[PDB]
Amino acid sequence: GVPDFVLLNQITENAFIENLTMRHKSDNIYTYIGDVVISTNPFKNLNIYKESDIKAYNGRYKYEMPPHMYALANDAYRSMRQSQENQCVIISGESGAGKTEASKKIMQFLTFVSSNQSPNGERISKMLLDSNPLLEAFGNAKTLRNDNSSRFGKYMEMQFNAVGSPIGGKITNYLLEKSRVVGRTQGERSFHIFYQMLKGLSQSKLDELGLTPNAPAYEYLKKSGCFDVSTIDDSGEFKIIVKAMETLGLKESDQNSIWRILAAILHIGNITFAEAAEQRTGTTTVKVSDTKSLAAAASCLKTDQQSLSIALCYRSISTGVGKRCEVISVPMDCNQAAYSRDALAKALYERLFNWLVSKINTIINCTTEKGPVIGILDIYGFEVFQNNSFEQLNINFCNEKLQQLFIELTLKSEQEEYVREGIEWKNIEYFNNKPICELIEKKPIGLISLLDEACLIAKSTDQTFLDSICKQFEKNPHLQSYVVSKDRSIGDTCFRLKHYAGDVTYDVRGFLDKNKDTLFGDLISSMQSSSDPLVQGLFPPTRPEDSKKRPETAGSQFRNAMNALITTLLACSPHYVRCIKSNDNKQAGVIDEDRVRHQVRYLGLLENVRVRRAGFAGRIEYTRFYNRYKMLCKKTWPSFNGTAKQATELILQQHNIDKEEIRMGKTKVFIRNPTTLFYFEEKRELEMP
Repeated sequence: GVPDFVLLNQITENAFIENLTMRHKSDNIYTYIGDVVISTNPFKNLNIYKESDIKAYNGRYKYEMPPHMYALANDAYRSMRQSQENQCVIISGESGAGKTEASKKIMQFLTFVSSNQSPNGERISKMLLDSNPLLEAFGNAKTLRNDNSSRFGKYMEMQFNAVGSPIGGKITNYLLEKSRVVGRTQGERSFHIFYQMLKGLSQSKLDELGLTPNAPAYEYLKKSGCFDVSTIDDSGEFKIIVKAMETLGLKESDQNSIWRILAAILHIGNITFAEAAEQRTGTTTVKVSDTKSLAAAASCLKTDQQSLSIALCYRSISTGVGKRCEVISVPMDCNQAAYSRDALAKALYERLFNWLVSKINTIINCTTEKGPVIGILDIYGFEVFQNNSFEQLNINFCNEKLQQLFIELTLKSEQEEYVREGIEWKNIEYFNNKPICELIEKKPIGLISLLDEACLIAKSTDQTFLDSICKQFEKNPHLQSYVVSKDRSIGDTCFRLKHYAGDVTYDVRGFLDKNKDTLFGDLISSMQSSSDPLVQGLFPPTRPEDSKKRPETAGSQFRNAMNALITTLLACSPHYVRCIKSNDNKQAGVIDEDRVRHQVRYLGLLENVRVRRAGFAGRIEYTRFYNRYKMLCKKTWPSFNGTAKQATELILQQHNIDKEEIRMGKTKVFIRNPTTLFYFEEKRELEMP
């Protein structure tokens, strides 16, 4: 027979893939690895999602029913039930590849288990389940790796009601990709809202916003050079977004309100410059002859057109116990001018979206009870191109922290729990804990510590900055380039950064202005002092979960954002969920060998199969091995003491077997070579006829 996976006729790497393929090819999605979930997203309806199935995975164990509930939860999720404490789940995988449908499993599992009666429960649950595709039409954009690419960090939180159902949850994001608005690769496309909005709204609505049916005319859409996409037809897709607008609770009144922000931005975006070499010598200034663009920019803000340009493009400070008189002038280069221009254009919309989703919950979130919180992680995925750059580093950097997370959990915090119980365990080949990859970019003498430092040294452009890396490193382990590693594939200006997976080379175009992020309190304060129910509203009640002190470069602000992600994950009891994509054609039956094999490769899962386990040939569990050879051993009956370490010893000591002949960890039994299985079968034969 040999069902499932842990009974393969030939326990090898090749057979593992062939089986896993046959599994997914036969509607067997969920798969286990020691005690970790591995699922996929069909992106459509399969006949395995009903009340019967959900009710089935509750009050049982893993070795009783097919893969879905993974006992690790039933144990851990119950381990804290002794302490009535809260949990948190983390999900990783390709961008927009159901991290939307992976959470669905958690929710569908959460309900019923948490619950029922209340007519105002299952009904409002519908609008909540439709909240996923809701937010995937506004903030999401397109990527060459995925179409439904979410463009905002999200750490959801699940609370509960007195009846059982949930009450609500909060949302938190970080950084937000904000270099796509001005720069991107050919073929790709910027945010959806800018294009889907055009091919839809009545021409009458466009003219009111001072718009013309022609992207090239603007700047926001000209910085790229592309306008029409071959695959997308926003003219028809627009009706799908509008159906989501009114259905939830975003009336045209609220819509126009939101558009008044973009209406301004589109009036501010037109502000382009014709390299003004005004200064006889000093530094080329920035002149705006076509003032109606800069005028319309302030018309929406209803601020002094003149003073605005004199108080932003020009920096000013005096000081003396009071708070200065702003007027003195500092015209600067185009790059810094464009930098300041964008710097505001991004953060202005970032705060809004995060405050918008909170107001979306105004007609959803409850405020009756306060209790435990089950968190769900969801962040941008590890994207892969045949040509990387800076914007990739930030995304790839998260994975370096994500791998550190697991090693901190499935290799450190968990191993310490083994010995805390006092059960047989010995440190089996522990591959580098890679804290070097963390120290290489945190404490003094580190990448971002050497990078962000260069971001401020404006006189250190890109070529000089490069030299501050090759010398600082290319000696420390786990980092190569052209010089040391004589490989022509690496340019003299580029370098070779080794992740925990493969190899990646980066360019340098725009590094500084894109990375600096430095946002002083000159572009921020302007809007705050404006007169509009939204302009100041986008800047919500001061200090939301982030106060301390305000005036300081954003270079450190973003550093705090990532630190707020790690510290809160260390001291807790996370849960692991990792998904794999079937194919890039959304086909139900087609398996791309190379692509799938690569995913299993660069994620280092089969290595855990040899580490998390221990590493050898034929493998079997303890839990699953138990309910199979029960009537073949002595003192291994329900009268067991409970102590595994003492139970396993009782299993072998009564049949006279040497200690070192076997190896016992926490889970999974380990007997080297097949012949030894015959040695066991025979040892039992010549002790009692």
